[PDB]
Amino acid sequence: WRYGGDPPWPRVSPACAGRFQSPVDIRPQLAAFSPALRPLELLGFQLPPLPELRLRNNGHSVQLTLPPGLEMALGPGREYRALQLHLHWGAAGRPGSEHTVEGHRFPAEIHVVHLSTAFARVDEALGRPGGLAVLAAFLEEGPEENSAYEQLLSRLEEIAEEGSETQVPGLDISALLPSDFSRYFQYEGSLTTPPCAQGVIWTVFQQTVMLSAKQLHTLSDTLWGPGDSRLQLNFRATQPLNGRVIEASFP
Amino acid sequence: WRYGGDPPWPRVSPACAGRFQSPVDIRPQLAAFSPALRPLELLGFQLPPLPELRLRNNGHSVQLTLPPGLEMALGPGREYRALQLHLHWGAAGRPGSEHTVEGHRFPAEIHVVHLSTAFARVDEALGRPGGLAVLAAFLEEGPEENSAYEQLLSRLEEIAEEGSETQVPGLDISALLPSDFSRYFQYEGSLTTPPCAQGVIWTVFQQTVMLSAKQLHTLSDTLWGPGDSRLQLNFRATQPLNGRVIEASFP
Ligand SMILES: CCCCCN1C(=O)c2ccc(S(N)(=O)=O)cc2S1(=O)=O
Ligand SMILES: CCCCCN1C(=O)c2ccc(S(N)(=O)=O)cc2S1(=O)=O
Ligand SMILES: [Zn+2]
Ligand SMILES: [Zn+2]
Repeated sequence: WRYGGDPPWPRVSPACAGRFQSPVDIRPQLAAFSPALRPLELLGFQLPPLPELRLRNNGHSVQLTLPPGLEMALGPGREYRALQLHLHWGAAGRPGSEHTVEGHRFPAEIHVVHLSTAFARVDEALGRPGGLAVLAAFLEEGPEENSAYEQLLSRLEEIAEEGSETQVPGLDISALLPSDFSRYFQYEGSLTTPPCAQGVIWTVFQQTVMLSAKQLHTLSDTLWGPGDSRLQLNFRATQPLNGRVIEASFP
Repeated sequence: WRYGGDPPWPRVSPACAGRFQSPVDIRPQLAAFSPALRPLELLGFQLPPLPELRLRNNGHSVQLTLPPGLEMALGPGREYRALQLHLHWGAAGRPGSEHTVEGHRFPAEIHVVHLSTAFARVDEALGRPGGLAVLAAFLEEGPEENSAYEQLLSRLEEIAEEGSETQVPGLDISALLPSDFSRYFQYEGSLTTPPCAQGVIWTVFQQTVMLSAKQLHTLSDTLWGPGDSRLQLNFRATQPLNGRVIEASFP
C-alpha cells in the first residue's frame, strides 16, 4: 500500500472498507454538545533532553517514538499511555490534513497515538473499542517560527531517505499541541492507514497550531517515500460517518 | 461472598475497591444531556418456546441464561450480544433496586448483561473499556399483572433451593424491559458483584416496568439464599460517582 493510487486499500486490508473509518469531515453545526466531555489530562509529556528519541522516516510519515510515562486521560478512569506521534501533510500549494472542517483541508495534522492502560500491548488493543486513542491537531500557517515543531523539522534532512532514522534530544511533547485542552471534537473511528482497525477514539482539538510558511514547506519538501518518490500528500480521503454523531466539548 | 456477611468483597476481588463502582444514585438534574445518545436497538430478543433457557437460583439472584443471537447496539458501532439477565429485589415493604433516583430506591431492578462483539468471552472483556454493557430497568408496583414477568415468576417455586435450576420456554426478552428505548441514563461503572470489574457501560431506562403486588411478593418471598435465610435485599450499597458525569439521552 502507498498513497496516490493502487493497490486499492480494501484489497490490501478488507478492514479499510469497514463502516466506521477515519478520517472524517467535521461539521461543527451537526456536532453534539456533550458537557460530560472534560478537559484532556496529559501528564509526563515534558521530556528532559536525555534519553533521546527515535525519529524515523517510514515512507508514510515521520514518526517520533515516545518513552514510557506519558499518561493521558479522556475521562475519569479512562487512561492511556502515549506510544508515538507522526504528521500528515500536503505538497507545494496544497493542504494535506486528514480531517477536514466543513470541507476545509488544513496544511498538516499531527497525530499522537495512545494505548489504553487496560491493555498491556497495542495488538490486544487493535479492533477493541477504546483500545487506542489518537489526539489530533491541525497545523496552519502563521507569522512566526514555531519553536517546538522546529526541534523536529530541523532533523528531517538527516532522515530524508525512506527507512532512515535519527536520534533527537527529548522535547516537550505537550508544546506541540493547542492552547485549550477543554475544546475538542470526539468520535470513534479507525486507523487511517492499513490495517484500518476500528475502535479508535479520535479527539480533534478545535484550536489549531501555527507553523511558519518556511516550516510547512520544510515538512512537505524534505522527505522521500517509496519508489524514487516524494513523501507528500500522505493523507486518506475523508470517510462517511455512517450514522456516527461527532461530539463536542463546547457549545 | 454474601450480601451482609463475610468475606469483605475487596478480599475476594481487589477490583471491588475501585474508584468507579456501581450502582449509583442517579440525580437527573446533574445529568448531562447528550444528543449523541440515540435509541437502543435490539435484534433477536423475541425468542420462540424452544430451545428452552436455563433459569437458576445462584444464591444471590435469579438468573436467566440467554442464548446466542441476541444483538444489542448502544449506537452506530457499539455492538453487543446478550449473555444473561437477573433481578435485584427487596422484601415486604422494603424496596430492593440497585440504582436509586434522587435517593429513591425502587421495589426491584432487572439487569440484561451483554458482551462487546470485540471480545470472544467475558474474562477477556473484564476491566476493558466498554467490554460489558448492562441494560437496567426498575420494576414498580402496578395495577395489572405483567404477563411477560409471570412466565418467569411462576417458575420460581421450582428453584426455591439455593443453587437449583430449571428449564423454561423461550419468551420475548424485550417484553421484560420498558417499551421506550430512547429515554435513558448512561454512565461507566462496574460489576456489582466480585470481581467488580470496571469498564462497564450502564444504561438505565427512565421508563419503569410495572408488576402487580402479588408478582413483587412472589419475587421477594419464594427463593432462598445461603444458610437458613431467605434471598432478599440482594442489592449492593450505592457507590459515589467520584467525579463521573451521568449522561441522559433527553433534555
Ligand atoms: C502492532 C502495531 C500495529 C498498529 C500500529 N499502528 C498503525 O499501523 C497506524 C496507522 C495509522 C495511525 S493514524 N493515522 O494515527 O491513525 C496510527 C497507527 S498505529 O496504531 O501506531
Ligand atoms: C470470568 C468471570 C465471569 C463474570 C460473569 N459476571 C459476573 O460476575 C457479574 C456480576 C454482576 C453483574 S450485575 N449485578 O449486572 O452487574 C453481572 C455479571 S456477569 O458478567 O455475568
Ligand atoms: Zn496518523
Ligand atoms: Zn445485577
